[PDB]
Amino acid sequence: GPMDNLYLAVLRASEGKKDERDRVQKKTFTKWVNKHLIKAQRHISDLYEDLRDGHNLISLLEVLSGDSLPREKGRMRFHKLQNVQIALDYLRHRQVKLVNIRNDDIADGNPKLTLGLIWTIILHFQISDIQVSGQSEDMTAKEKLLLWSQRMVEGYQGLRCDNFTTSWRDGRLFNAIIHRHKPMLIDMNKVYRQTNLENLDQAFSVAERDLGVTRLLDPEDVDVPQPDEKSIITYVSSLYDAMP
Amino acid sequence: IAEFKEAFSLFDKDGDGTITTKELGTVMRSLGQNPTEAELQDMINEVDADGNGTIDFPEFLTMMA
Ligand SMILES: [Ca+2]
Ligand SMILES: [Ca+2]
Ligand SMILES: [Cl-]
Ligand SMILES: [Mg+2]
Repeated sequence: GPMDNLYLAVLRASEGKKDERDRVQKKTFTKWVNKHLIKAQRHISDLYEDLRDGHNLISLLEVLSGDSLPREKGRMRFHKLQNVQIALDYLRHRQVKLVNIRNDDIADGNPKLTLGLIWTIILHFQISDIQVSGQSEDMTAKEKLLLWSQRMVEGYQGLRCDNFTTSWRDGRLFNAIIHRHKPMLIDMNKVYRQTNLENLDQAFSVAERDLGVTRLLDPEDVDVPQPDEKSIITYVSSLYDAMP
Repeated sequence: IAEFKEAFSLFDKDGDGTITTKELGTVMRSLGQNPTEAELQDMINEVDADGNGTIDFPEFLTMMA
């Protein structure tokens, strides 16, 4: 009879790809959350453990919004579920879509839905803000950020911004955007002659040191055939935020 | 669905909408496995509904359902 061996090979390859995506997003989102939690004297070590009881999520939302949220002080699983729900309800009231993200999943440390929760928070508070000169009417925020990126790198020889994945892998785009903003910070001759990892490392270093932009991304995770789109968008948005 | 299409594209190296034994073996070797030619053909045959020797996306979908 049938033995499912192709199915198992597809499962192995597919799970490998999804696990790698989760791993890279986990790093990005942990660093992003910590950029804000530090303002509340809090810090995440493990994104799949340290949001389970709801307290860091509530604090994250308080920092991002400037609002005061309710908070359960009880220590049992009942209270953790309630506590997480406080954060979800805050977001739902603000029309934030949280498809399939339940208080149980966050309290259980579910990787996909915990990552998904931070992504919707990043989208709502940071990425959704953008407006760009030249933007069309029903352009999404993502589309506006892509347009902004495209405008910033016009005039640079051989650079293309077609997407938020492969276009960014070799680090040239990140350097060109910083150079457009403050040309004294970037030697484009070096950029054109350097390896992908050198370019990525340098762009991230300059943006942190000189523009105050948190290094969210590790060069080794970006210099790959298919960079993580959510991770790229989060960081590019952060570059935009630092460039008035 | 998009998830299944991403998974299919992991195997469909030349993007011709079909997976061959060579494409299958390529992925499996990239994941540390070392299947034989006969093993590869057996794997494809099992879900090769129309018998043409390769797996297209509809056959892939049937398998993964
Ligand atoms: Ca093919
Ligand atoms: Ca077939
Ligand atoms: Cl729910
Ligand atoms: Mg529940």
